Amino acid sequence: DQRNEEKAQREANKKIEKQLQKDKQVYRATHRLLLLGSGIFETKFQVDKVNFHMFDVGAQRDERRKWIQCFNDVTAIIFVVANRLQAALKLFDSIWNNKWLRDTSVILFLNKIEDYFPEFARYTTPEDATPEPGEDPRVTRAKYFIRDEFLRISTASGDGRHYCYPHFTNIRRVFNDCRDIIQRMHLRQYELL
Amino acid sequence: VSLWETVQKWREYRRQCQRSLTEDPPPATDLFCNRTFDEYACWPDGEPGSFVNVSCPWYLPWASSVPQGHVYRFCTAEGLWLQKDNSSLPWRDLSECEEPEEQLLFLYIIYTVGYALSFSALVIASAILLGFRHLHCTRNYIHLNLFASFILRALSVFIKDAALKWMYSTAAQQHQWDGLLSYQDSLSCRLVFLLMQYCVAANYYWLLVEGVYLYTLLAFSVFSEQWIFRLYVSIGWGVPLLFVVPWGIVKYLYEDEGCWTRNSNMNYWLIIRLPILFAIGVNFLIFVRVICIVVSKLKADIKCRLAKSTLTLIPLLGTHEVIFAFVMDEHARGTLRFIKLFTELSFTSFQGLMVAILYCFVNNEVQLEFRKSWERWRLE
Amino acid sequence: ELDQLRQEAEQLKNQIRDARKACADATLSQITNNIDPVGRIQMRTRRTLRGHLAKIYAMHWGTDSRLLVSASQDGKLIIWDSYTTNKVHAIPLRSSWVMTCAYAPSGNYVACGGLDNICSIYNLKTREGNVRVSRELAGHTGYLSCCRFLDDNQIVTSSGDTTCALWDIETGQQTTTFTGHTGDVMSLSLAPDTRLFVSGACDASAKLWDVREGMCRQTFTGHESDINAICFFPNGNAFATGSDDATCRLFDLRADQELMTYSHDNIICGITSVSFSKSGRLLLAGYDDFNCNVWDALKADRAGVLAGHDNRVSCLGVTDDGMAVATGSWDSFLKIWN
Amino acid sequence: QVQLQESGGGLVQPGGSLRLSCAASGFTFSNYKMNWVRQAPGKGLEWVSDISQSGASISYTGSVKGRFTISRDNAKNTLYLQMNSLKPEDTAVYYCARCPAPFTRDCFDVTSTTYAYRGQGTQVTV
Amino acid sequence: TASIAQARKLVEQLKMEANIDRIKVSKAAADLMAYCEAHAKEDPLLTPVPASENPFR
Ligand SMILES: N#Cc1ccc(COc2cccc(C3=CCN(Cc4nc5ccc(C(=O)O)nc5n4C[C@@H]4CCO4)CC3)n2)c(F)c1
Repeated sequence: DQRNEEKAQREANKKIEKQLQKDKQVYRATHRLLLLGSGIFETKFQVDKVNFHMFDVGAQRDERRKWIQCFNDVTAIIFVVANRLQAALKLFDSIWNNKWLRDTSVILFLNKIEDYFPEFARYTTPEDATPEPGEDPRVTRAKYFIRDEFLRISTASGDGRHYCYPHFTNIRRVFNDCRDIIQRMHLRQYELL
Repeated sequence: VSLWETVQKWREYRRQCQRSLTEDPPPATDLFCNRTFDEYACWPDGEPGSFVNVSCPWYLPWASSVPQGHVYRFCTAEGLWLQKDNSSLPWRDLSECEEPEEQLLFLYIIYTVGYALSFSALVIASAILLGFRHLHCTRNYIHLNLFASFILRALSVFIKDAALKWMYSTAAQQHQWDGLLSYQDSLSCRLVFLLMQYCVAANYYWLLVEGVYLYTLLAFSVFSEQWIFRLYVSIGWGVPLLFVVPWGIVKYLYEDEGCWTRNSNMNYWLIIRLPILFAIGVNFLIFVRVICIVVSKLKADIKCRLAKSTLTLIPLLGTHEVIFAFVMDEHARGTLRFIKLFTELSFTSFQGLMVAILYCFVNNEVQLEFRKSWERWRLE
Repeated sequence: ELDQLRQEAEQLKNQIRDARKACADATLSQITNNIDPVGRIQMRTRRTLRGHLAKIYAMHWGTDSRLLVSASQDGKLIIWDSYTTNKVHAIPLRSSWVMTCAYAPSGNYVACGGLDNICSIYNLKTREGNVRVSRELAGHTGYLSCCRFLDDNQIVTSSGDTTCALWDIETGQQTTTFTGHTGDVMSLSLAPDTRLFVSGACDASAKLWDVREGMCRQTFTGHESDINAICFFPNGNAFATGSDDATCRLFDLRADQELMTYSHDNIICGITSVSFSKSGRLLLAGYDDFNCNVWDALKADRAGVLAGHDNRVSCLGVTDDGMAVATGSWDSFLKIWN
Repeated sequence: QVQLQESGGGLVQPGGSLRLSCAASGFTFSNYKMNWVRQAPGKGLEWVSDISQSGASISYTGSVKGRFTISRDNAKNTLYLQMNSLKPEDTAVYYCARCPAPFTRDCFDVTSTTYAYRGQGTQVTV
Repeated sequence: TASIAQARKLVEQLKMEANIDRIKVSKAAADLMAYCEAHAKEDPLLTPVPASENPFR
C-alpha cells in the first residue's frame, strides 16, 4: 500500500523539518569567527548571550588556496599578527583580493622597524588618536604606520562590499566589531549605503 | 461651507419638516390646500387666496446671505395649489432665492490616478517578488505584506469610489437625487468606510511593523524567525482589528443617524486618531535612530550618500507623514475638513509608486535578478 | 646526486614527450569530425529541495538512483529522496564544514569529513536508535577533501596533507599508503570495476593508482593550473579532468596523453566538478560563471546551459542509469535537471 | 607540467648588476600573474615582487623598494628581473614562481610546504 | 637530507611510468566512438524521450 508508507514518509518529513527549523533558529543565532595568523579548534563561548563559535586552525598543510574557499559563509575573519610582517601583508592582500572573499569583512589585530621598511622616515603623522601614556612617540608612529599600511592595502581596490578593522592588543572590541559587520551587512541588504 | 454641509443642513431641515408634519394642525375649514413637501420647502396647511410668503430655509448657501427671500405659491379655491399646467409641478415663485468644487474634483482625479498607478506598479512588484524566488527572504516577506497592504488600500478606495464623480452637484438641481443621497447613507456606507479606514490604518501599522523589524535587525539582533514572523503577522492584522472593532462598536452603540464622520463626541475620532498619530511618532523616532546609525557608520561623497540614504528611507519610513500629522491638527475644527484631509491624501499615495521604483530599479540584487533572467531568456 | 640526476630526469621526460608526440600522429577532433552530432539538448528544472542553511559543497547519488546524500556546512548530512521530493535521515555532527560525503555501493553506509580529520561512517540500518558513528578513521594530519566507497568494508580517503591512503573500517589504521603526489589533492573517482582509481592533485599531475599495486601506474602532467575536478569515462578506460585554467583536458589511460581541450574563448573562469552520463557523450561540467555548460564529448560544442542556480556550483553527480542530474550550488538549493 | 628555468648565478661582487631571465614555457604567459620568491639560508620563503597580466600592477617588498626592477616579455613568454644596488644580506635562492589561478590577484606561494609551481631556483651569491 | 630520497623516488617513478606500453590514439578514439554508439540508444538524457517513464514528470 502506498498510503501507509507515504503517510509514514510525511510524518518523518515533518519531524526532520521541525528539526531543521530548530537548526535554523540555532544557526541564525550562531555567528562564526575564523582565526588564523583534532583538526580544528572549535572555541565555543557566548558574549552578551550571543553565540560566537571561534574557529582556529592548527595542524594543517598550509597551501591555503583550497581550504580558505570554504569560508565565505563566515561573518568575520579575525586576522591576528605580530620576516613575518611582509608575508602577513601579502597574505592579507591575497585574502582581500580573492574572488570569493568579497563579502567577508576582516577583523585585524596587531602586536609587537627601520631596516625592514626604509620608507618610514617619509611619513606624516596624524594626531587624531590620543596615545596611551608612557609610550615612545617613535614606537607609536611605527604602530600607527603599520595600521596605515594595512589600511592602504585594504583601500587599494576594496570594492566596498567588505571593510577591514585594524586593532591593537579585548573580547568587547570583537563584539563591537561583529555588531558593526552585522549592521553594515544589513544596511547593504536594505541598500541605505 | 460647501455642498456637503448644505446637504447635511438639508437633512436636518428634513427632520424638522418630519416633526412639522407630525405636528401640523389644519384650520377649521375643510376646503384648504393639504400638507405637502416637494423636497425643497416644507409647506404647511395653506388657505385659498393667500400668498403664503414663507422664507427660504436655512440650508441654502445663499439664504444665510439674503434672509429676506420669501418664496410664493398660490393656493387655489379647490384644495390644490396653483399649477398653471398639468405637465410641470405646482407653480412656485422661487426666483427670489438664487444667489471649490472644481478643485475638489481635480484632487479626486489626481489621487485616483495616484492610487491606480500605485495599484498597477505594486501588482507588478508583487509579480516580481513571487516570480523570481531569489527574493524569498524574511524582509522580502515584510515588503510583500506591505505591498499587499497597498493593493488592498487601492481596492478600498476603488470600492469607495461608487458615484462620487457623477453625483457632484445633482442634489440641489434635482431633489429626487438629493433624497436618494440620504437613502445612500446606509449600512453599506458604514461597511465601506470602515473597510477603507481599516486598511489605511493597517497600512500605517505595516509601516510601523517594517520600522520595528528594521530597528530590530540593526540594534537588537535577536530573533527566532518563524515565531517572530508569525508575531508580526498577528500584530499587522490584529491591532487594526483591535482598534477598528471597538471603533465599530462605539459607532453601532453611540450613533443616532448619518454615516458617522464627525458628529458630536470627540471620542469617535479620538479612539481612532490617538494610536495612528502615536504610531507616526514612533516611526519618526525609529527614523531618527536609523539616521543616527547611518551617520555613525558613515563618519566611522558624504552628503550625496546621506541624501541617497534619506531619499531611500523616506518612502520606506516617511517623515512626510510626520509633517502632515503636524499640519492637520483637527481639534473638532472639522467644518469642511474634506479639503484638509484630501490635500494630505493627494500629496500622499505616491509612496507606493516611490517604493515600486526603489524595489524595481535601485536594489542591486533585484537588478541582478533582472539581468540574470534576461540572460537566461537569451540563452533559451 | 642532483645535477646528473636532474639532467637525466629532464632527458627522460623529453623522451616521454617525444613518445607522446610519436603517438600523436593526429588529434582526436580531426579524426572524429566525421561523426554527426546529436544536437542542442536542453534540460528543465523539475525539483527544488529546500532544507539547507549554509552552502552545499558535495553531493553523491546512490546505486538505486533514487536517494542522494547532501553535505552542507552547518553540520547536517541530509539524505534526500529524489522522485518524492522528501527526506529520509538527517545526520548531525559536532563540527561544521563537511568537505566530503559518500554513499555505499550496496546502500548501507554514509561517509563524511572535513577540516576536523574525522572520517565518520554512518550506518543506514538504525537498529537501536538514530544514526551513529560506527567507527572513525582519524589518521590524517591535514584535512579531508574527497572519499568514495569501494565496498562496504573499506574506503579510500583523498587527504590534503599529500598522503592518500586506503582505510579498512574494523582495523582503524592504514591498509596501504600512496604518497606519490607533491601538492594538495582535491577529488577522485572510481572505475566501474572498483579496482583502478585516479587522484586529482594540485600540481597539474593526475596519477593513476591501484589497490593491488601499492604504487602508481601512470602520471598525466598535461594541465597548467590546479585541478579541482576529475571523473572517469564510464567504460573504465578514459577519464576527464577539470582545472581552473578554463580548460577540460580529456585524458585516457591506454592512450598515455590528452585527447581534447575544452578552451572556450568567452570563459575566463574555472571548472568545479565534472561527470559523464550513462553513454558518456554529454560532458556535464560545473563552471564558475553561475551555470553548468553542457559540452559534447567528440565535437566540443555547447549543447546546452544549466543556469538554474544563483551562486557557484561545487558538485555535480550523475545517476548510474542516466535518470537525473542534481547540481549542488552555494545557493542552498538542489536543482534536479532532466 | 609547468617547466620553469632561470638564469644567472655564481659568485658576484656586492654592487654589480645581473639579469634574471625566467625561461618559462608550456603555458599561456598572458594569463597569469607571475612573481619571485626568495629563500635565504636560515630564513623562510618570502615574496619579492610581481607584475600583472597587463603590466600595470607592480609591487615590491618594503625593504627593496625602488632598487629592483621587474619586467615581463609577453611575446617571448619570459620574465626579466633586474637586480640593482646589491647587498650581501639579500642573497638567496630566487625561485621563479607563478600564482595558481587565472584572472585574479590572490597568491599563496609564500608557504614553504612544497608549493609545486615555483621554479627550480638558482643561487646568486652576493 | 630528504631531497636525494625524493630524487630517488622520482627516478623510480619515471622508470615505473616508462616500463609501460602505448596503445594508439586512433584506436582509443574508435573505442570511444563504439562505446558512444553502443550506449546512446540506452542513454535516457541523450535521446529525447517522453516524460511517462521519467518519475520527475
Ligand atoms: N452625507 C453626505 C453627502 C454625500 C454626498 C454629497 C455630494 O456632494 C459632496 C460635496 C463635497 C464632498 C462630498 C463627499 C461625500 C462623501 N465623502 C466620503 C468620505 N471620504 C472620507 C475620507 C475621510 C473622512 C474623514 O476623515 O472625515 N471622511 C470621508 N468621507 C465622508 C464620510 C463617509 C460618511 O461621512 C467624499 C466627499 N460630496 C453631499 F452633498 C452630502
